[PDB]
Amino acid sequence: DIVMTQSPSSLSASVGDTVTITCRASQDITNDLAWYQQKPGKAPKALIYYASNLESGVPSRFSGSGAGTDFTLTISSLQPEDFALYYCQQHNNYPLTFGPGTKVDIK
Amino acid sequence: GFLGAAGSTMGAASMTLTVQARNLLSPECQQHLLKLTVWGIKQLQARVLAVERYLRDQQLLGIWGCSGKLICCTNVPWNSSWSNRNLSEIWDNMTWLQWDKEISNYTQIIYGLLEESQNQQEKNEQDLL
Amino acid sequence: GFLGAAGSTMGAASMTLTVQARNLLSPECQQHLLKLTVWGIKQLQARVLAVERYLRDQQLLGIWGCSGKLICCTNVPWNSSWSNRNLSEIWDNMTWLQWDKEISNYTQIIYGLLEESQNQQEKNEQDLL
Amino acid sequence: NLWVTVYYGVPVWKDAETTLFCASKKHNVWATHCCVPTDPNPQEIHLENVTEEFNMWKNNMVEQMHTDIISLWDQSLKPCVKLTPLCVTLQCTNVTNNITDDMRGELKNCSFNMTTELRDKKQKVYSLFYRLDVVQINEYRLINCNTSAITQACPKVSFEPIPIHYCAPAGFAILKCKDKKFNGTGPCPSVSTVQCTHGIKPVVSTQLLLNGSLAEEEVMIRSENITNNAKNILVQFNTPVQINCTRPNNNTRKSIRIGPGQWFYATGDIIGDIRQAHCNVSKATWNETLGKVVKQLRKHFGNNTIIRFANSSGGDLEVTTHSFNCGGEFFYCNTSGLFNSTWISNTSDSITLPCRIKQIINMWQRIGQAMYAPPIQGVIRCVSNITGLILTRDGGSTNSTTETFRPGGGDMRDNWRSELYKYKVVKIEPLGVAPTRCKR
Amino acid sequence: NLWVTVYYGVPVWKDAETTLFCASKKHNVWATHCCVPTDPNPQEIHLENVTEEFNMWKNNMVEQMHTDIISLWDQSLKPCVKLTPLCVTLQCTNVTNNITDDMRGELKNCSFNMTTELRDKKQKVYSLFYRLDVVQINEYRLINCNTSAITQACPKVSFEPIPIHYCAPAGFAILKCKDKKFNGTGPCPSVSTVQCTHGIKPVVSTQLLLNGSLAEEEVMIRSENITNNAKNILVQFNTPVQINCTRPNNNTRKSIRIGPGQWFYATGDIIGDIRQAHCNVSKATWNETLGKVVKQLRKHFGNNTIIRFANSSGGDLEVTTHSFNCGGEFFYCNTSGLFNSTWISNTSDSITLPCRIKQIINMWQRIGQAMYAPPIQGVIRCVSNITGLILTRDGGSTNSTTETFRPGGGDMRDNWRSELYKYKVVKIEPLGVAPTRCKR
Amino acid sequence: QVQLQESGPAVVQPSETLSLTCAVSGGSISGGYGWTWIRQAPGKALEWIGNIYGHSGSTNYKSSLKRRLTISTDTSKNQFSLKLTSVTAADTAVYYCARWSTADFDYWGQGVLVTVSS
Ligand SMILES: *[C@@H]1O[C@H](CO)[C@@H](O[C@@H]2O[C@H](CO)[C@@H](O[C@@H]3O[C@H](CO[C@H]4O[C@H](CO)[C@@H](O)[C@H](O)[C@@H]4O)[C@@H](O)[C@H](O[C@H]4O[C@H](CO)[C@@H](O)[C@H](O)[C@@H]4O[C@H]4O[C@H](CO)[C@@H](O)[C@H](O)[C@@H]4O)[C@@H]3O)[C@H](O)[C@H]2NC(C)=O)[C@H](O)[C@H]1NC(C)=O
Ligand SMILES: *[C@@H]1O[C@H](CO)[C@@H](O[C@@H]2O[C@H](CO)[C@@H](O[C@@H]3O[C@H](CO[C@H]4O[C@H](CO)[C@@H](O)[C@H](O)[C@@H]4O)[C@@H](O)[C@H](O[C@H]4O[C@H](CO)[C@@H](O)[C@H](O)[C@@H]4O[C@H]4O[C@H](CO)[C@@H](O)[C@H](O)[C@@H]4O)[C@@H]3O)[C@H](O)[C@H]2NC(C)=O)[C@H](O)[C@H]1NC(C)=O
Ligand SMILES: *[C@@H]1O[C@H](CO)[C@@H](O[C@@H]2O[C@H](CO)[C@@H](O[C@@H]3O[C@H](CO)[C@@H](O)[C@H](O)[C@@H]3O)[C@H](O)[C@H]2NC(C)=O)[C@H](O)[C@H]1NC(C)=O
Ligand SMILES: *[C@@H]1O[C@H](CO)[C@@H](O[C@@H]2O[C@H](CO)[C@@H](O[C@@H]3O[C@H](CO)[C@@H](O)[C@H](O)[C@@H]3O)[C@H](O)[C@H]2NC(C)=O)[C@H](O)[C@H]1NC(C)=O
Ligand SMILES: *[C@@H]1O[C@H](CO)[C@@H](O[C@@H]2O[C@H](CO)[C@@H](O)[C@H](O)[C@H]2NC(C)=O)[C@H](O)[C@H]1NC(C)=O
Ligand SMILES: *[C@@H]1O[C@H](CO)[C@@H](O[C@@H]2O[C@H](CO)[C@@H](O)[C@H](O)[C@H]2NC(C)=O)[C@H](O)[C@H]1NC(C)=O
Ligand SMILES: *[C@@H]1O[C@H](CO)[C@@H](O[C@@H]2O[C@H](CO)[C@@H](O)[C@H](O)[C@H]2NC(C)=O)[C@H](O)[C@H]1NC(C)=O
Ligand SMILES: *[C@@H]1O[C@H](CO)[C@@H](O[C@@H]2O[C@H](CO)[C@@H](O)[C@H](O)[C@H]2NC(C)=O)[C@H](O)[C@H]1NC(C)=O
Ligand SMILES: *[C@@H]1O[C@H](CO)[C@@H](O[C@@H]2O[C@H](CO)[C@@H](O)[C@H](O)[C@H]2NC(C)=O)[C@H](O)[C@H]1NC(C)=O
Ligand SMILES: *[C@@H]1O[C@H](CO)[C@@H](O[C@@H]2O[C@H](CO)[C@@H](O)[C@H](O)[C@H]2NC(C)=O)[C@H](O)[C@H]1NC(C)=O
Ligand SMILES: *[C@@H]1O[C@H](CO)[C@@H](O[C@@H]2O[C@H](CO)[C@@H](O)[C@H](O)[C@H]2NC(C)=O)[C@H](O)[C@H]1NC(C)=O
Ligand SMILES: *[C@@H]1O[C@H](CO)[C@@H](O[C@@H]2O[C@H](CO)[C@@H](O)[C@H](O)[C@H]2NC(C)=O)[C@H](O)[C@H]1NC(C)=O
Ligand SMILES: *[C@@H]1O[C@H](CO)[C@@H](O[C@@H]2O[C@H](CO)[C@@H](O)[C@H](O)[C@H]2NC(C)=O)[C@H](O)[C@H]1NC(C)=O
Ligand SMILES: *[C@@H]1O[C@H](CO)[C@@H](O)[C@H](O)[C@H]1NC(C)=O
Ligand SMILES: *[C@@H]1O[C@H](CO)[C@@H](O)[C@H](O)[C@H]1NC(C)=O
Ligand SMILES: *[C@@H]1O[C@H](CO)[C@@H](O)[C@H](O)[C@H]1NC(C)=O
Ligand SMILES: *[C@@H]1O[C@H](CO)[C@@H](O)[C@H](O)[C@H]1NC(C)=O
Ligand SMILES: *[C@@H]1O[C@H](CO)[C@@H](O)[C@H](O)[C@H]1NC(C)=O
Ligand SMILES: *[C@@H]1O[C@H](CO)[C@@H](O)[C@H](O)[C@H]1NC(C)=O
Ligand SMILES: *[C@@H]1O[C@H](CO)[C@@H](O)[C@H](O)[C@H]1NC(C)=O
Ligand SMILES: *[C@@H]1O[C@H](CO)[C@@H](O)[C@H](O)[C@H]1NC(C)=O
Ligand SMILES: *[C@@H]1O[C@H](CO)[C@@H](O)[C@H](O)[C@H]1NC(C)=O
Ligand SMILES: *[C@@H]1O[C@H](CO)[C@@H](O)[C@H](O)[C@H]1NC(C)=O
Ligand SMILES: *[C@@H]1O[C@H](CO)[C@@H](O)[C@H](O)[C@H]1NC(C)=O
Repeated sequence: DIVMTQSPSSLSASVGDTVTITCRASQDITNDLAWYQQKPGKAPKALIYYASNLESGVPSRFSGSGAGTDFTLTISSLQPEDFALYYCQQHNNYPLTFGPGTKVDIK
Repeated sequence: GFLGAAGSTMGAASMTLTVQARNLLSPECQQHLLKLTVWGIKQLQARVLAVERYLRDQQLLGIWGCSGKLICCTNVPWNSSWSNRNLSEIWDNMTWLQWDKEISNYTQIIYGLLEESQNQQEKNEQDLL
Repeated sequence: GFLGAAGSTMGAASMTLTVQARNLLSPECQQHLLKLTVWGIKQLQARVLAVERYLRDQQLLGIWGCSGKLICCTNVPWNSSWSNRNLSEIWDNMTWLQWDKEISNYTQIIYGLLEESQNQQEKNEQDLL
Repeated sequence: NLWVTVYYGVPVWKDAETTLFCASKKHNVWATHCCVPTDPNPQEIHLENVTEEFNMWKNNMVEQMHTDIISLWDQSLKPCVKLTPLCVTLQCTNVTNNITDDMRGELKNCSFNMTTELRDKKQKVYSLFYRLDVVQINEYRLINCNTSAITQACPKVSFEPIPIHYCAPAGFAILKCKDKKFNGTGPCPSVSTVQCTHGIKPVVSTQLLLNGSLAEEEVMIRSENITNNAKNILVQFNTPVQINCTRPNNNTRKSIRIGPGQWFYATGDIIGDIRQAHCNVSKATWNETLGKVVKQLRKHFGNNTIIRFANSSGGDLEVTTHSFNCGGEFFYCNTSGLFNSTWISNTSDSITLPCRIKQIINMWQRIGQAMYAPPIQGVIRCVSNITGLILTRDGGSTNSTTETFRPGGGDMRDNWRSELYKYKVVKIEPLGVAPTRCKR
Repeated sequence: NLWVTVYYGVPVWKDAETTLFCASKKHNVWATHCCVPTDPNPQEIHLENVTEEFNMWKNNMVEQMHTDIISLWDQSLKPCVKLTPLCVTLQCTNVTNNITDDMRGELKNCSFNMTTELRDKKQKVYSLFYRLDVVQINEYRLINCNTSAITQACPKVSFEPIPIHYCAPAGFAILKCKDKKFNGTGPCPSVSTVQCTHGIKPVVSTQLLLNGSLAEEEVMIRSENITNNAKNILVQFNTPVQINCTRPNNNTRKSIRIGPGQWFYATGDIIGDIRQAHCNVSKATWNETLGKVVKQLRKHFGNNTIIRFANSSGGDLEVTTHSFNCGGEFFYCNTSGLFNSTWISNTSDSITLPCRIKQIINMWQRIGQAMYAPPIQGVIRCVSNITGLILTRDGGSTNSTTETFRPGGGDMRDNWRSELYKYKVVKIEPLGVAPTRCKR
Repeated sequence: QVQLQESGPAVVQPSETLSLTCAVSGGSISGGYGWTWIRQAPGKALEWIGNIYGHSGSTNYKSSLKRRLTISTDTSKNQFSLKLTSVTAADTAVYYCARWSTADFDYWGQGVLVTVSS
């Protein structure tokens, strides 16, 4: 299996801050990575696909990049509605695998 | 029922040699190929080539003294330069596809030696009587 | 490497039988012969005839019990009328070309006898069991 | 300790370059071409492991189809009429009767002096023609007269693209790649051996691939080199798009004896109104389909770049239009109405494609030849499955602004490799050696 | 006790469908077609017992001859003149000079504008023609112009029906039925094996079979189904009937260059009187012969029924007349003078059959083609052996009154099965097993 | 556009079979999409279970569940479902259905929290 991990496990931030989290693969997955925003009580919203492409309905403050094993999710101008858990997953091969998630808290 | 052994270890696959060897010789078209005869040429060429390949394999087995049966010992010492490997490393762990690659460049060495082993054996029998 | 033995004495040349026997089955044309297909016919005829000749030799060796190996004793007494010669006069002094001429007219006599020797031998084995 | 031991019937192989058999209506050329039956083919043998390497861009089965299909076509139509004598000065006017506006100037009404069966008599005959086959002098002549005497395809020869299967000859086997979403190259982990491939319909087209297979899971975009704008991109859809094409106008056909056993088929007067041929593509289906294509396409493009689809600019009908044959007639439809979009990289009922037809068809590039398809009486109704696309990149300097992509033509090899990518043929090599602890 | 023992070279066989070799003048097509020699053929091996089952009505050797003879014929005459340009309006009058009354209107004298070797010049030429080849316009045209460009059979190609033998390929053998009076089907008790059949002359005819073999003992009447009026009845005579045919009129031949190396052969003026072609059949011989046929025929008919012979009513020359080729010319003779009798079922010197000839011959049904036999100079004298007949039943309601029987045509298969009924080809199957009391 | 909605037992006893149905509205079950089951154990990261295609079956399962897990569709109700036999305590999770397209899950349902308990 391709194992995904994330760092940090949690992040503290203020509104307006630019924050980033890193997703790491145990195997090279070229660019087959997707990012999600999960809020308590709900299924996650897709944010980014193929490492860097923004999904529809996602604000322009969301961006990211990466390749192979190292990928970064960047949220500029972090908003109060963005204090959510973020997950990355690989879909390079089966089983589809999700990382542990990074919880972003508000200072 | 045919190539399913191509991934089995060489040892296990030794029991399917019959399975693969037996497939080597495996109206309307009857009139079609007699017109627009280029198609007839292609079919004849295919049939002839299959025969030629078959016969060359039989000729090699003949010259080495291995005509008849699928497995024969030829008394040529294995040179552990062709492959410096243990039988437990190759018969039990490698497949024939892997093995064929492993020693592909000694094919002609071995075949020449096999021809001579047979030449000596026939000579010896004729000399005895 | 091929016919250099054709002048050696028959005895000496007995060591090259492999040398001659092994040569019996020895793009662009690929498209040329599919057009102006008379050329394709000539090539197919040549290939087929080589095969037929090969098989007839094998069939003769089969029927005489000499299929396998290049030299076989058939237990048919040599009739010193076919050739009233000593072995030191023919194996040591004659070449195969000379010999073939010497007994060319007994080819069919010997072959019929060889077929019967084998018929008797197979019968005897089946009768024993 | 060990001696050479010879093993015969060893399950190994090498890449092959060989000729496949073909296997299977009275008049259909493929039906009569290969009579070799096929149907009871549960002959697929799963191979554990193996992991065979494939390369569809080098697949010689595609090359074989190209050569054999062209040959069959030519052979089938070689013994037909050979309408050399039709190449004369024509006296023409336009058809101006029960017509629409989009057909003005589309049809010509031409009269000429045709030969009769006796080599001393002529007859005055006429035929209607499409303007695409007729060229004005400085009076008109048939356009092919510039390079070729043309023939008349036999009315008794059918080119319905019935599927055919290919089968390997003894000594050879076909390895099928079952790796779902195999892009087309590399170490396919799951393979099986077949003697015969599945059936493939020898459909001829440009731009849009019709009636082929669909992707097993998701839309597949593949190319020899995705960063090379000189390469074509083949797109396989996982769902069909329904396209309904028609030729309105109830046509009739004349039969003119031009010589002693030589009949020419002319187009006679049209029954009812004269209207333009066209194709109907579901709007929503097309939209969804391209949406899936672009979502997949983005795998190879910069973040949030902007992707567009565009008009197939180029120099000829086989370059810029969607050519196909249905109902026996050759259509050249305008697909600019399909390839017109911007995807924004952030977004939330019938497209009608006008279409023209022709009779003097060269088929495969070439300079000369051409088959003059005879007229078809009545009307034509065709419903096809769009199963895929052939597209190219612009390859310009990048300042964001991604390619606006265009559908296009090419030779027939690209319409077959789209199916043949699953198969490779190998030569069986049963003789080999290994050390064994034995002696005679 | 017993184990499987394999025996190879086992003397057994199965029915075969194979291709026979053919075996055997400079110009004769069969002489040049198969050079494979035959003569020293004491290769007949009597088989004791066996009792092989034959069915001549299903004999695939007949089918092979049909296919190969037609092919040889066409191949031999394909590379000849191709007289397409002869198909022009002709200006004709009748030949009215040294003629008899039965020839009035039989010959036409036609003039026309023929091409010359230069593509700018014409020549005025003429030829005499038989009315059967020429059709009036509303002026005349050649009759074939309705369907076909025709050729001119090469004067250097000979169709003399020299006998040929057929021989089986290795792996096959031919079983000959020696059962005297074998009707054609069933368990023939006395057979022998040959590699090659006897020679058969490929003679083409309708109604009367010429120069074939004669029955060894008595007249043989055979049919696939004697009670089916849809089937032909083949009659083999045990004695020949002599028929003397002639074409009077000493003819000459012109040679016209119609193109650069293309020569046409026209019929020139006739030397001496112009008389009708005809055949002479011995009266007594014919009477005796039919008497024998009816005595045998009665085996399948009611007691003392009344049997008659009648005129060959039908729609065409190959249906109603006795066609044959002799001296190089094609004859169509009126046999109504032969098939005219009542046998009463209680009864106790030259019949002349008028005959016409033609040059534009289609040979084997077909729609087009046709070979324009060139003229033969001088006169023709032919003597043939009538060896058999092809007849049909009326099959009406029975109130006594037996069929009045008519000779007729059919395709060539029926003129060969009459000889081929003696042979069957089988495949040798040398490998088999049986239990034996032995082990390795 | 597309709305997914899960339903089925909130509590399944150990050893029993869990059956969850995800209704599809706003689109067709028969389209070229991966209908996917995913579960999030309480206190844990989200885990993929398996999927099925609307136009082709051709499923994908986590291998560890293949002997217990069946995924299938019913086109007459425009729905897909998850069938898991022999459930155990470790299978407690909130199960969600989702619609997979190319590189991501475009649509999600609400989920069913399933407890495995006598
Ligand atoms: C993708 O796949 C689709 C699906 O197969 C395919 O479309 C199909 O194309 C074929 C061929 O163009 C269409 O078949 C024709 O259908 C018409 C209509 O007949 C209907 O009614 C009869 C009544 O029993 C039904 O049996 C029949 O199925 C239909 O319901 C037929 O008339 C056609 O036959 C004539 O033309 C043939 C040409 O080769 C002749 O061989 C045949 O003998 C018929 O000819 C006779 O009639 C002619 C009429 O003028 C006359 O001129 C001739 O001299 C002769 O008398 C034929 O069966 C089929 O219906 C299409 N399917 C659909 C849904 O439309 C797509 O083409 C394919 N796409 C591509 C790109 O390949
Ligand atoms: C049933 O079986 C009978 C018996 O065989 C058969 O009749 C025979 O048919 C053949 C062919 O039609 C006849 O043979 C022709 O005979 C004439 C007459 O020549 C006589 O004198 C010479 C002198 O030495 C003798 O050798 C000869 O036997 C005769 O006695 C010949 O002239 C014919 O040869 C010419 O035509 C051939 C056509 O292929 C040419 O190949 C050949 O070179 C000759 O051509 C030359 O002369 C032509 C004359 O105008 C000229 O035009 C050419 O350009 C060229 O110069 C030929 O030998 C044979 O006599 C018949 N037998 C009888 C008894 O009449 C029946 O036909 C057969 N029935 C059926 C239905 O098949
Ligand atoms: C294409 O051009 C040809 C040539 O002009 C058109 O055919 C012509 O049509 C007219 C009217 O149908 C024919 O006139 C006929 O005259 C006879 C005289 O007695 C009359 O009885 C008929 O009722 C009719 O009026 C004319 O003969 C005919 N010409 C030929 C050569 O057939 C043709 O209709 C044009 N087609 C189109 C689509 O415009
Ligand atoms: C078939 O018709 C042709 C055409 O009429 C006949 O040929 C013609 O025959 C006459 C008489 O033999 C030829 O007349 C010649 O005129 C010259 C003039 O000086 C004279 O010297 C000759 O003695 C002779 O009278 C005429 O030229 C000739 N025509 C051609 C084209 O050759 C032919 O005889 C007819 N055949 C039959 C069987 O009726
Ligand atoms: C293909 O590889 C698999 C392993 O990945 C081989 O599986 C072996 O199957 C035998 C069957 O009894 C087991 O005893 C072995 O333990 C299996 N191997 C392993 C590593 O577990 C399989 O045999 C290989 N090829 C073929 C053609 O079967
Ligand atoms: C061809 O003839 C020559 C003699 O003319 C043969 O030569 C013999 O070669 C062997 C080699 O050791 C000598 O021992 C013999 O003494 C030679 N013969 C004579 C007469 O001296 C030669 O072998 C013959 N043919 C071939 C094919 O070698
Ligand atoms: C068929 O050929 C005739 C003969 O050449 C053409 O008619 C001639 O056309 C010219 C043009 O000015 C006239 O001067 C002649 O008087 C016409 N002759 C006759 C007999 O009509 C005729 O147009 C040709 N027809 C077609 C349809 O091409
Ligand atoms: C199909 O996918 C395979 C991946 O499984 C691609 O192969 C990789 O290509 C890159 C190119 O630099 C190599 O670095 C990888 O090592 C390759 N992987 C393997 C397993 O060999 C392949 O190129 C793709 N083919 C197409 C036609 O897109
Ligand atoms: C490509 O899309 C554009 C935008 O929709 C099309 O242009 C519009 O066509 C409609 C048709 O009635 C007009 O009403 C609009 O005014 C057009 N827009 C503009 C800016 O002129 C364009 O025609 C499309 N091209 C194709 C080939 O379909
Ligand atoms: C060969 O062609 C010429 C030229 O057409 C034909 O002769 C013409 O016949 C017509 C008929 O009325 C006359 O009006 C012409 O004056 C004739 N011209 C000449 C130059 O003679 C001639 O009849 C044709 N010949 C044959 C045998 O068909
Ligand atoms: C040839 O004669 C044989 C007789 O020897 C016919 O065969 C008989 O046909 C009748 C038909 O009902 C059967 O009842 C007999 O049993 C058959 N006899 C044998 C020995 O099988 C045969 O039909 C005749 N064939 C022809 C062509 O007339
Ligand atoms: C017509 O039949 C007679 C009688 O069988 C044939 O004459 C026989 O021909 C053979 C040929 O070798 C001779 O052996 C016989 O002696 C001849 N018989 C008589 C009575 O002479 C005659 O050849 C046949 N004619 C044709 C054209 O076949
Ligand atoms: C069939 O036979 C009848 C009877 O002999 C033929 O008719 C007779 O022909 C002769 C010929 O001179 C006449 O004298 C008789 O008067 C005819 N009889 C009658 C009743 O008219 C008849 O012609 C024969 N048919 C054929 C085709 O030969
Ligand atoms: C025929 O087409 C030409 C093309 O422009 C047009 O100018 C001409 O007027 C048309 N003729 C008729 C009768 O409409
Ligand atoms: C005919 O050939 C000439 C050759 O150059 C070409 O210029 C012309 O355009 C051609 N005719 C047409 C209609 O294209
Ligand atoms: C094509 O015709 C079929 C016939 O029922 C219809 O259902 C389908 O929607 C049509 N497709 C288009 C694009 O009109
Ligand atoms: C296709 O997508 C475009 C994207 O903006 C949209 O505007 C258009 O209405 C869509 N067409 C259909 C048929 O949904
Ligand atoms: C992704 O966006 C950043 C934003 O500046 C840009 O620099 C980068 O080149 C983009 N990536 C690609 C591959 O275009
Ligand atoms: C030519 O034959 C026809 C046929 O009836 C006849 O009427 C005409 O008088 C004949 N001509 C001559 C010159 O006899
Ligand atoms: C020529 O062909 C037509 C076609 O029907 C036919 O009616 C006519 O009779 C034919 N000519 C002759 C001489 O038979
Ligand atoms: C045929 O000619 C031969 C020549 O001698 C003669 O004996 C025979 O009687 C003739 N036959 C007939 C029917 O006139
Ligand atoms: C033929 O038989 C009939 C039967 O009555 C007889 O009248 C006739 O004279 C016979 N002919 C010959 C030539 O004997
Ligand atoms: C034989 O004659 C009798 C007399 O009445 C008749 O009934 C019977 O049907 C005849 N037989 C045949 C087969 O005609
Ligand atoms: C033979 O000539 C007679 C003469 O009256 C005629 O009635 C008969 O139909 C003709 N038969 C054939 C086959 O030509």
